[PDB]
Amino acid sequence: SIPLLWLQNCLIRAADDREEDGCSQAVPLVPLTEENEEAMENEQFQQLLRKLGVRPPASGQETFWRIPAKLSPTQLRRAAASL
Amino acid sequence: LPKPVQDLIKMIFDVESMKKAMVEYEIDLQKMPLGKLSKRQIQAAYSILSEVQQAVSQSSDSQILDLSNRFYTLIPHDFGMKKPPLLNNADSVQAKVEMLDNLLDIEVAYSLLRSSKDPIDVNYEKLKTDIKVVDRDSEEAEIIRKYVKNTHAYDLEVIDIFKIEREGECQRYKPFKQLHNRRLLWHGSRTTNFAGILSQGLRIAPPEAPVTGYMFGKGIYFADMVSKSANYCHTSQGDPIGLILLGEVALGNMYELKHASHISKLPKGKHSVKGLGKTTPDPSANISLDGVDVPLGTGISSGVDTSLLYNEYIVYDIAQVNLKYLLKLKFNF
Repeated sequence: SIPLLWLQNCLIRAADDREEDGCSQAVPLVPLTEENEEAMENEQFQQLLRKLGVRPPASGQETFWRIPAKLSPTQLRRAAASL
Repeated sequence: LPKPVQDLIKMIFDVESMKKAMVEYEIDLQKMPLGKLSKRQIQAAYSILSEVQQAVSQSSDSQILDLSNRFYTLIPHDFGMKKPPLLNNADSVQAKVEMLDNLLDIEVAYSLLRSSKDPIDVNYEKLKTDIKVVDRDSEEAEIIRKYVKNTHAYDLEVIDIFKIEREGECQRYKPFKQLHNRRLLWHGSRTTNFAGILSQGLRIAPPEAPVTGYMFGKGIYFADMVSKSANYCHTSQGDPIGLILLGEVALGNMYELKHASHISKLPKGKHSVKGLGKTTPDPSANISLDGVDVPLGTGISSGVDTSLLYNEYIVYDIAQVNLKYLLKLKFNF
C-alpha cells in the first residue's frame, strides 16, 4: 500500500509534468526506499505495472521501470485513479 | 568548426588508430580486418566468455580447450610463436571481456564512418553531439584545471577542454536531477572509444557479457581522481595524448564496498556502488555547483580495511549519467 501510494503519486506527477511541459519524455520509477524497491521486484506488483502501462527496464542498459512517453496525462490519471 | 574541435574529430575517427589498438590486443588484423568486425561476432564472443565463466566455477581441460578454440575462431588472435593461451580462469575472462568492450566501441566508430561538405563536418555530425571549446580563461576552465591538478610517473597538462552535450541526453538525465548525491566525476577511456561514447553515450556491458569480468559487475565506472581515470586512457610515451570525460553522476544511495564484488543487482534502496579507496580528495575543499559536488581537494588519507587505492563509483542504469566535459590531456613522462 505504501508502494501503491508512491506509484499513484508518480503517475500523477508524470501527468502534471507532461501537461505543463507540452512534450513528454519517458520517466523512470526511481525507488528511494528498500520497501518500494522490494515492491518493484515483486511478480504481482510488476503485473500491475504492466497493465497500467509501465514498461520494464531495457535489457542490459537499465534497471528502472519507465513510464513510456506515449502515455497521455489522461491515461496516467486514469491508471492512477484505478488503484 | 574551431581548430581544436577539428583535431578532436580527426583523432577519434582515426582508422589507423583503431587498427593499432586491435593489434595491441593481439588480434589478427590480416585474418580479421577492421572492416569485418561485427556486433554479432562480439556478442557471441561475450557469450563464450560467459560459458568460460560457468565452466570455471564448476571443469575439465578439454572443455576449456574447446571453449578457448571457439573463442579464438570467432575472434582470431595472433600469438606469434606461442601456443594460444587457454581461457582457464577468472583472470582470462576479465582480460577478454575488457578487450571485447573496446572492440565493441571500435566497431561502433568504424560503422559510423560507414563532396557535400568537409569530411570533418560530416564526421562531427555523425556524433550527434554539440562540442564547444571552453575558453581557457573562464571560471569553468579554472575549476576543471584545479580538479585535474589537485587529484593528480607521468605529470598531467590540460590541452583542450570541450563542453559536450549529447542529443537527447539532457532530457534522459533530467529526472535523476531529482535524485540526491550528484557528483562531477572522471571517466577515462582509450581514444579509439570516444566516437562510440559520444554517439551512444556511456553504456553497460551486455547481458551476455560475463559479470565476473568486471570488478564491480556490469555498470558504468567513474573516479574522483584524474590519475585513477588516466590509467584507462592507456597512453604511452610514443603517443602522449589522452582523452578523459567529466560526467555528472546521480549516485543517490551508495552501496559502499571495500573489495571487488561482481554485483548483478544493487541491494534494495541503493542506487550506486562506491568502492572505498585509501586515498580521497580532501572533503574540506569540495565545492558545490548547483547541487552538484566537485571533489577537487588534493588527495589525503581516507582513513578507511580496503584493497582499493582510489575511490570508484559505479551506476547500473545508463540514464544516471550526463556527460559534461571532454578533456584532451598531455601525458608528460
